[PDB]
Amino acid sequence: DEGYPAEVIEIIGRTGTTGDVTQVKVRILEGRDKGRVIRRNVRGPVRVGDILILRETEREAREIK
Amino acid sequence: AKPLSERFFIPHEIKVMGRWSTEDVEVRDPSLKPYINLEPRLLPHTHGRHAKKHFGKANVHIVERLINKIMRSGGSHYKVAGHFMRREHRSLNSKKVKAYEVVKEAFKIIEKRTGKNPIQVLVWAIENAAPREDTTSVMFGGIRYHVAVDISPMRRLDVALRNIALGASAKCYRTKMSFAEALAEEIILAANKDPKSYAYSKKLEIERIAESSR
Amino acid sequence: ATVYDVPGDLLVERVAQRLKEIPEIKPPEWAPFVKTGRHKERLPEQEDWWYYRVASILRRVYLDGPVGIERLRTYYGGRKNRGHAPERFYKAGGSIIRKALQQLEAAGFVEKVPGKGRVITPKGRSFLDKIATELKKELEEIIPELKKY
Amino acid sequence: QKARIKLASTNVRSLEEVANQIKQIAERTGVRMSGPIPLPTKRIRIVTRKSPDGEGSATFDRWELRIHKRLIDIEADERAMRQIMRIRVPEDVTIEIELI
Amino acid sequence: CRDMIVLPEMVGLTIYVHNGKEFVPVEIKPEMIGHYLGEFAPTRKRVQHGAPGIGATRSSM
Amino acid sequence: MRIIQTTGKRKTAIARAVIREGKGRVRINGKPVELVEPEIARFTILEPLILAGEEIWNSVDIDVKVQGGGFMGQAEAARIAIARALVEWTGDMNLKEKFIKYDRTMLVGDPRRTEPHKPNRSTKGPRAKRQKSYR
Amino acid sequence: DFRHIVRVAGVDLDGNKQLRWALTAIKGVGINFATMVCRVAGLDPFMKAGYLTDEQVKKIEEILQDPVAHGIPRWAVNRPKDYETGRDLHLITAKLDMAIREDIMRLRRIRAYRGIRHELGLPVRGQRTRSNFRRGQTVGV
RNA sequence: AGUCCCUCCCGCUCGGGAGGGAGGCACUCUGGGGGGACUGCCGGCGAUAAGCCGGAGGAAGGGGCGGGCGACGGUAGGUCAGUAUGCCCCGAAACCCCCGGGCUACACGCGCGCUACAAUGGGCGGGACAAUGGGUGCCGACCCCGAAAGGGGGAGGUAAUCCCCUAAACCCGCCCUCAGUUCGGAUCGCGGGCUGCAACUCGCCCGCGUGAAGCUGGAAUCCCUAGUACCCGCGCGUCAUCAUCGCGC
Ligand SMILES: [Mg+2]
Ligand SMILES: [Mg+2]
Ligand SMILES: [Mg+2]
Ligand SMILES: [Mg+2]
Ligand SMILES: [Mg+2]
Ligand SMILES: [Mg+2]
Ligand SMILES: [Mg+2]
Ligand SMILES: [Mg+2]
Ligand SMILES: [Mg+2]
Ligand SMILES: [Mg+2]
Repeated sequence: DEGYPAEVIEIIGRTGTTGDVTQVKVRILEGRDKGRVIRRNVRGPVRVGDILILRETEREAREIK
Repeated sequence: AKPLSERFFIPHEIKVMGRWSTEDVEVRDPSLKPYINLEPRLLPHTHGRHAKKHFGKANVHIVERLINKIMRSGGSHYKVAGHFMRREHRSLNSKKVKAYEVVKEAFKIIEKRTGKNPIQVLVWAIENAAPREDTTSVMFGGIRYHVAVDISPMRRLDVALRNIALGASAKCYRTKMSFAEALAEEIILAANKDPKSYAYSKKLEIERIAESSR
Repeated sequence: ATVYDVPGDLLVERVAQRLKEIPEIKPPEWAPFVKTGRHKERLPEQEDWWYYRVASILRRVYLDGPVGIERLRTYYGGRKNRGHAPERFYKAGGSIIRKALQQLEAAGFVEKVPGKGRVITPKGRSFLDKIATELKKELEEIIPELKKY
Repeated sequence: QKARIKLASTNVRSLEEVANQIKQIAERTGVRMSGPIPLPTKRIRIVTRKSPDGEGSATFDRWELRIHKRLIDIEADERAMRQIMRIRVPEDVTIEIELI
Repeated sequence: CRDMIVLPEMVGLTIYVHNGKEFVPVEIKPEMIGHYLGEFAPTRKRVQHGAPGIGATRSSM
Repeated sequence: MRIIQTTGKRKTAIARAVIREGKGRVRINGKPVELVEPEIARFTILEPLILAGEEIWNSVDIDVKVQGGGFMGQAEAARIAIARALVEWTGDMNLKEKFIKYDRTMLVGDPRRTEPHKPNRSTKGPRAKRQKSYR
Repeated sequence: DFRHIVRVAGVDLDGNKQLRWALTAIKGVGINFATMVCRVAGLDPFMKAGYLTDEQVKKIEEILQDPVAHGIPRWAVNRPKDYETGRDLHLITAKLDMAIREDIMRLRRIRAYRGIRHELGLPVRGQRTRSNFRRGQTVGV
């Protein structure tokens, strides 16, 4: 109901129709799957060390080249 | 009207506008914590030296961010609450003094009505108005579809501030309410998760649309 | 204390109130029916605007003398709305300023320096500075930092 | 008992040569001369349309002419006055002398 | 002389004022005092529009 | 009888400041700094003094002459001149260190100037242009 | 005392408005002329119109009858140097309307240029007519 | 700015201001010469090369920022109505002067703009701060007359010296309180002026009066990355008079 915080640890690359989306690797900080590393798609400027609030932690973005 | 003790006000400590201290204001959200600047500072006017460098806006006091946000016309090329609002030659563009006065009076009203520190109320409002998930558009067969993605913290802060400013601007357009009163009302409503707040309703709609298209 | 130690508008208000005791200061007969410049639109609303204008002119002469009619006309100009055309700056009229200066000279507050304009007499300087001192004495009761000056 | 000399030219180097000649003339004699004062430069700027007709995008030329000036004060000494009266200036320098 | 001012002593006469191609007659009345002669000799013909031609609208080009 | 002079510049505004031993009186073109309006302009000048502290503030007298530019441009030039005069007078590097942390521009100045205009709607700006139409 | 409706010179005036703005409802009286007559009559222009007494109304109407005789400058009336009598006059409402109509009729009788322009309903003071002043319907091709 | 002298004000003068004269080149400014930044230093990636990414110091950091200069050619792109020029035509008119008209017409379609549709305001009184340029067929301070536009004299200036030249947005106090209104000022009546040989067609300015459409704009579509865009005024060109324009500040 409040989401789970995750920390960005690596930047993969830009994607999307107009280069508006970045793909990152994050580590869950809290919850059932705390500690796991998964990849996600982010909209907006982002750098290593930022914290995202994921509403659920079972969807993983498809890998890009 | 205004007392002479207020027209000629002399501060003696480093605090926001010489009237409010940000020593006890706390940010609950861990994602927005490093992006809401609360360092001690008297005058919130940095003369726009931050826009040059990437991520430079991180170290700009939040009150100056709000002042810059409301220093606008409001409805130039998209409709807010069903109307264009083109202020044109009677807008607040480049008039940073008037925006300063508007924000100061709004803070006074907020403190009078709720009895709390205005900066804390502003922090609560922006925490409640910041979305957590958004969507991007794809085109297939001549039809436009949505795909859900996540939002970085700085964009969350920017969207929250812009929506607060837009709601305040809409509340005082061709009505009897003044700009300062509308801003105070919008902040108070957003702080209490009241659906009548423009920013809170916009956040709810954004999150619902993003959820329904995962 | 001097004129430089007090805000201008408050001093003008006090001086305008005081000037009503001088028998030589009287509005002319055409005062009720005129505007203060071609860039204005409606007549003055205060029933005693003459004294305010005279006090402002006196304080102006104190600070920038010697000065003549044309420069004062430039000072009291402003922006004019021209209907469908863009706004423009314009000067003020001449009768008001000339009559005010003549009355002030008759009262002994200003004098005429040939080829240069009008300057403030010692009597007028004392007259302004005494009021300024009184105003500053009142003002520092609520702003303690003014005691140093 | 003092003379005032005004120099103006469109070339800086010739002006410097004439000023240095006057300075040396004053040096080789017992006479006080206030240094050459540089007065502000005159700029003449003219902006014109380039094309002869009116078709096409509008583009402009900005032509400029610069005029430099110097000022020199020297006390009237007949021994030194004759020397500066006989010095020959280039055709692109204007000189005027007056007694104050 | 289209710029001559009508004077009281001119009342009662008839004057032919050039209008560009011809002299038109004007009979001076007392209420004409103070006006120019050219005010009574129009120089343009009244306009009666015909049907708009090709190129009068975007779709006619 | 120490007298120190300093200079400040900000987009065509020039300020010259003189600092000496005194009682704490500061004047801008003859006016006491406490009467400067609007408030946003007054706070710009007062920041270096507030950072310095009350003890230093009440021990010196400063007189500033500023010309050119606008009301906001003149305030910043005076602020720069006052900061430089303060750091040079007391000559302690703890105060100098504090100024750099709070605002670097207090001591190094601001080199920004207006950009010259160009054709195609010259009067509006160097980069603003006339609206383009195709039919 | 207070009356919500006061009639002056055949026009009913609001009683809640300031006298200077209330008097502007009369055709032929603007804000400046109203202030002039208020000052001449010895009445505060900021008083409510609803506190007028009958003698004051009579005085105001008398002033409006012949302002020049009561000290209003000759360059402030709305018809100086009358075409028939040669005097300086101020007209209001029906008399003003008929005077304007008479002026236009005089222009029309002598077949002057301005008279023709009035008859045809076209601009009179030298405007261009190719682009603006369009009032009609589009004509097709 | 510090130092000296004279005069005048204030809380009566311990103190604090303003002018004037001596005096000075400190500060600002003006204009000649010179210094300063080079991927030079540090850590990574790449090949150990070319380079790229991130830091230290620094007024300035990676074409430091903004301009000038547009290759061989093409576009049968525009210009013979700026000037030069071949051919063909008029050559007592298609050459040269003078007077009066027109380019300014008006059911209508379109481009670029200005002013607004109001409180992120309108009005009235008062208080603040510029830069670029221009001046002898001219810029004109200062005095007098007039309500305004204007009128009569007139110092200084061939100009870092005299003048244009005490900008507006902004700030303080009072009136209006969401209304086609104290919003908007188109249109028209009467009167007063200036330039000019001449103001009707066909000029610009001022006073009083009158008070149109317009309550935020469909499908579409334009400009802009930092002292930039938005908002605010000013100078020059054109010019006897006339700027909703161009180029600049
Ligand atoms: Mg003013
Ligand atoms: Mg307006
Ligand atoms: Mg610009
Ligand atoms: Mg060709
Ligand atoms: Mg061709
Ligand atoms: Mg044409
Ligand atoms: Mg044609
Ligand atoms: Mg209005
Ligand atoms: Mg005409
Ligand atoms: Mg409305």
